Amino acid sequence: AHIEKQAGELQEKLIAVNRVSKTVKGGRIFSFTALTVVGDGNGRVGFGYGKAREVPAAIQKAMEKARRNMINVALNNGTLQHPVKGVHTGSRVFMQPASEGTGIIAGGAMRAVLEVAGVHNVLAKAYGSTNPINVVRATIDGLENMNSPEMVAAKRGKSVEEILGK
Amino acid sequence: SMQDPIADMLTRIRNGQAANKAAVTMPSSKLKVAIANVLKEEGFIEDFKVEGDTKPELELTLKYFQGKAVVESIQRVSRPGLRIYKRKDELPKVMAGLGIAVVSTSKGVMTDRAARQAGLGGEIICYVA
Amino acid sequence: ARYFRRRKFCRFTAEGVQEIDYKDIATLKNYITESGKIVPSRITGTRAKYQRQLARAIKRARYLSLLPYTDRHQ
Amino acid sequence: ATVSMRDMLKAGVHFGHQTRYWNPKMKPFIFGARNKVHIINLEKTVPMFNEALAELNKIASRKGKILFVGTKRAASEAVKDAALSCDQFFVNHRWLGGMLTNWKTVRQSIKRLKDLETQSQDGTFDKLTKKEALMRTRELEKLENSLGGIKDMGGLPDALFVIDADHEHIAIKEANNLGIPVFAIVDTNSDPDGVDFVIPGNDDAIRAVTLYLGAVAATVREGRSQDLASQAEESFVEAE
Amino acid sequence: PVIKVRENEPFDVALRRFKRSCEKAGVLAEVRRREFYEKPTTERKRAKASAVKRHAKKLARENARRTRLY
Amino acid sequence: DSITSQLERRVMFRRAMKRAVQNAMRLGAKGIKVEVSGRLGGAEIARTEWYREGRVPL
RNA sequence: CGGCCCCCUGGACGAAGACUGACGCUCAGGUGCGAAAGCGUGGGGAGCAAACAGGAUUAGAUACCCUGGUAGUCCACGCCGUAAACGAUGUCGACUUGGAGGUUGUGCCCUUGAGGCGUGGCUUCCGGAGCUAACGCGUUAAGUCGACCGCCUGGGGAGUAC
Repeated sequence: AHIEKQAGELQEKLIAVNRVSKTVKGGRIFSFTALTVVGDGNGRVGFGYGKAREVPAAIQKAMEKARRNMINVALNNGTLQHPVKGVHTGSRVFMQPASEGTGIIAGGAMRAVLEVAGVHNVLAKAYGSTNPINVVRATIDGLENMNSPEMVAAKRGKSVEEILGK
Repeated sequence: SMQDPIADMLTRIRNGQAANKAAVTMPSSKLKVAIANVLKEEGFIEDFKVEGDTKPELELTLKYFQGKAVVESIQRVSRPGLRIYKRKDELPKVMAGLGIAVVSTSKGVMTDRAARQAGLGGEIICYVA
Repeated sequence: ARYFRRRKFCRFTAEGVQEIDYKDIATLKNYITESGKIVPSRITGTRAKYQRQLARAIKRARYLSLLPYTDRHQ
Repeated sequence: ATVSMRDMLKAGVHFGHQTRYWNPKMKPFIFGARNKVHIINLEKTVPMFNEALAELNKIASRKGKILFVGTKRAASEAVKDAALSCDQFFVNHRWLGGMLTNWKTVRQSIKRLKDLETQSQDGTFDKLTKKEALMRTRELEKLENSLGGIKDMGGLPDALFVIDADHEHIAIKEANNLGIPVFAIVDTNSDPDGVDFVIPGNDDAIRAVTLYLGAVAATVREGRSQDLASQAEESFVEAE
Repeated sequence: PVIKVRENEPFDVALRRFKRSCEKAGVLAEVRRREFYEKPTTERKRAKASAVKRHAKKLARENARRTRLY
Repeated sequence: DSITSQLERRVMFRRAMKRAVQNAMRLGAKGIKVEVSGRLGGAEIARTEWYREGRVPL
């Protein structure tokens, strides 16, 4: 939709779902919380934390915040040449340029998440907090600056940005 | 007090770009000129000047693309006490060659691609990210 | 016309009165009430130097009975 | 036209004040103080004012809907006057938070207002008790005042006309997520930072702020007029 | 601290405000407590602290107008 | 009657009440309240939930 | 670091003219060195006070509160320098939009404004680029960095053991 990458129909990658209440002043919260990541395999910055009165709405709200006001990010399937050294809120990730010929190893739900995120081959092991919410931020904060250049003139490319910077 | 002068050149390039400054000045040296030429042509600086009959002095103009900063960091890797030397076959690859390593060979300061192409090694001076 | 340098009412709205002299009683009384005590600097908006040398001077003077030291001597 | 330099000097010789406080990131367009009053630098303003108005004209030909936002006691008549007619919208009994992001809700509350105004004047709700009618008569007044100069607005606006940023920072932020170009008039404590085109000014002196806005408003509104006459010619050609 | 300074026209009620200029303060205020030497330097010296409220107050007058509360 | 059947038949009921409220306001009237009880989801406590929307005077 | 003063003496702040010309940085060990009270002997000792009594409180002056009341507090010299040794933040140095207050060297000004502008000084409010979990910092960093040092690696038990 709009300024978004060439996804076709939506990814519906639900990682978690929960229900939270203080129950301090007028009974419990009936509302649910939801975690969803939406990519396209080619690179997106889509990540959505949402909440609603009930579970169907919590997930659908969370997915809506994951597909609106997202830039397309233009990496070549699973290969990327310029990641960022990811930090997001104490949860730390460390991607580097890499073959896709080697495959991807990751425990828990992360080998299914990294693939729809399109950043799976470049990833290397996390450190810091192991919260689900901020560990998957590899394709969001790890692309806040990036390129994946295919031109043979790649080292005169930054030269090309400089004479436009004059 | 002054313990690394290519680190001081670098932080001036970094901070120059963070404060939107047009030019950045410091004392000059032979290493600083040989680098500033490789930096001009690969456009990691825009231009430079050299001046002073009494003592030499270095004037530089920053890298842009659109008008606000586009270089994340420029940091030195071989330094006072951890000098790092690389052979011809093990010269690094910096961001699939979208970035540069600036490389002092026995034949001078050049990029890692011309250093590889001669088949020399040497001290690998400073990296972009 | 140029270079007047302290005619009157110029630099500052309140004058610095004495510094460190303590043999005149009336120069001191510019910052001492009849109740017999020194004024806070906050209240006058004095600058701190002229007040600091005066603290010293007012005490040199107090110890020689050129002034009353204490309210019980009014 | 040269006219953009004439309004800017005639207004700008107020030099502001805003006591001695101000903001360091505005520093270039601030001339040094004459005894603890701030002075605006006009000479640095003449490229600025000319940059801003030239970009206004190009969106004149593109738009149906204008929003004048940022209103205040000293700015109310100038914001009323800047619109002149019902293709240009303005809020003067205040902007409220989410007036564009939740426009769904605004179009519902306009539909409530115009419904109770035709009921009220026909007499339709005046039955039962006088209390039940009077608490309604008052809420209808309150809608009538709040919405009066925006009630007809058929859609989301093309541009944002900001006359002060100090108190209306949310309106700027949310226009940016809606991807709308901002045209800003800033005081000394506001920043030039983070918005697309600036007029450096000051928020005091009711005589300057009536004129800055009048120049800006004339530009877009009369831009649309001459573009509009061209637009007509261009379409009647298609059927001939 | 009825204050020695004489009130214009004498009366049985002292005009205690109009008499005092800097009296009781520091001198007859710290009654019946253990006297410290240097504590005032960190305890009392809140001049910096009061200078912030005076700036803030001079800022907010312009800003209530800009909000249209005024 | 229509809502009670879902529960009767051990169907998941994830949205069912929320759609009851929605279809009723889509077919007419000015407001609805629904409150559902009977141990929701199979909980071993009493567990109610409810949804009111539009105007429902009490 | 505070009566006031003198005797002995440091370090810092401005400013011009001149001089030498990496003579630099950091620093285990190290010698020297105490806020406060501890403390040995000589000189001295008004009030307050651990302790101790008794009152009062809620069963502990030694939880809470008061009154008496002793070593102490005070000085000279002499012994190992502890802590909340800090904007809880090592050092020194290079670099990064500034405005204004308190207040000081000093060019200029009804020095008309503890003000302005010109340029340094500590000190303090304010917030940008950037950084932070959060408060918060931001040219006196918690920013960009530089070198070298100190120091930490789950809690209790242990700041003791050894």
